[PDB]
Amino acid sequence: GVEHLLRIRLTNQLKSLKGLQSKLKDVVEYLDKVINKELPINHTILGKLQDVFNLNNLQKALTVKTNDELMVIYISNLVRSIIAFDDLIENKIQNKKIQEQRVKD
Amino acid sequence: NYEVSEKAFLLTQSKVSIEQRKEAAEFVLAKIKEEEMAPYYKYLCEEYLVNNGQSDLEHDEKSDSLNEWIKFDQELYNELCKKNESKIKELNEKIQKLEEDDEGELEQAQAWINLGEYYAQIGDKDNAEKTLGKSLSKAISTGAKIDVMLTIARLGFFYNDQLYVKEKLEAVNSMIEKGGDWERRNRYKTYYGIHCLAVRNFKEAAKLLVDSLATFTSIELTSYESIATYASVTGLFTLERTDLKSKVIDSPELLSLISTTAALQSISSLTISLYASDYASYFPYLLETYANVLIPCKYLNRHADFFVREMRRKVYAQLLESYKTLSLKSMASAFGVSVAFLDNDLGKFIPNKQLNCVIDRVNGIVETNRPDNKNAQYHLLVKQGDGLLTKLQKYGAAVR
Repeated sequence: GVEHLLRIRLTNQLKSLKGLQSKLKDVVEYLDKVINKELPINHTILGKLQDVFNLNNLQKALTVKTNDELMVIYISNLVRSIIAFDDLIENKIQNKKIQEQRVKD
Repeated sequence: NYEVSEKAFLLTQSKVSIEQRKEAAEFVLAKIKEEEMAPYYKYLCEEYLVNNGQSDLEHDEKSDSLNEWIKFDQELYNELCKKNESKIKELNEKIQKLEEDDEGELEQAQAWINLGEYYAQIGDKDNAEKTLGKSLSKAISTGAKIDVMLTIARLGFFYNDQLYVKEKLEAVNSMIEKGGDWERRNRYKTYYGIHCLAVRNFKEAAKLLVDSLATFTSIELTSYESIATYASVTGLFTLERTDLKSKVIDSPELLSLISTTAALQSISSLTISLYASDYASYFPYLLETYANVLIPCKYLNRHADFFVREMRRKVYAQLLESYKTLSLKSMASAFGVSVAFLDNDLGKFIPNKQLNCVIDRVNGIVETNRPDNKNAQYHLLVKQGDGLLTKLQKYGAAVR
């Protein structure tokens, strides 16, 4: 109902960068307030903050294993190379249309 | 005409014994006194040269090799005109009277069909297909067309001509495609694969021989066990070892075929030794294979050395799959090869991309190359993947 009253891949990636700066701007502004001047009573929240950092924010220990996890990404390019060639299937069929137009002309 | 075709075929190459060409020459002179074999022997000297080509008395004047027994003496020389009067002057006048009296239709067609078989023994091929064309217009049902496709097939069988004969064999099925029973439907496809064995299309034509020879035989030209050696050698040649257990080694016809004669030594000695993965006794069975099977048989000797290059790489390839690493003392000190003599077999196979193997020249540890999870998904995908843009831009870049 609100959609009627108000009224792809690149746009979906635009919201990704907005979430990346959200990770940067939230931690820097908050952490700098606890440290340096005016230390509030804390270390109760700090236990939850560092709970995110343990698990380039995550793990470099899987770098050797990451290449095995990246294999699925390499597999996606195996078929996509033919999928890009599958566009030439219609591209070659559409060549018959214009060639037929030259015959009718 | 299979007797003179199979026995006199030894006139091409026989390195085994001298009496092989002599014993087979007796059947040539025995069968020629009844029906005329003259056009067959004339082509034997016109096909292969500087071997048996000098044995003919009159073609050009020559004498050579070991064979004085194949010739036309003063008897058959005078009989040359005697057979021509009976096969032409006598037969054509009887059929000519049938067209004047107007007796029957298919009976007159069978007269030209039966007469056309004599032109194969004459040696004039222009009148051979001409008489069959006269009966072609008179042929109504498929009963008269049975002997038509047989006589045309003899033109490539008797004269060994695979060029002009295959065009007429395909013209019968292409113009009117029926086939009738599945028996004849396999006959039109059998003659198609025969002329493809001359150009050596390998598993394409050879796969139909093991199916046809294991079911029905024409029985007019030869027997069941005489030409059975063609499917016995090509059975393990074309078919992979995986399916040899459910087809070759266990068969209703083949297992009863080995009891007929000992001249096969393929579906029994070679099949059991290959299924048992024992190459110690498998190799000495090949010693009597080429000699007593491939050489005497016609279509098998057309390949000869073409068999081993495919077979020699396959016998070791199946052994490499059963072990990660083998030992040189097993190959060099035991079964089929010595140390230094091993470089000749597997040395030329690997650069041809036929197989992947590693041999150690120090410790003597054979290593097998296993693609593991690669296979055709990664390496072979790049090879045949380039053919996508190769065949597309070949004739596509020029438009029309």
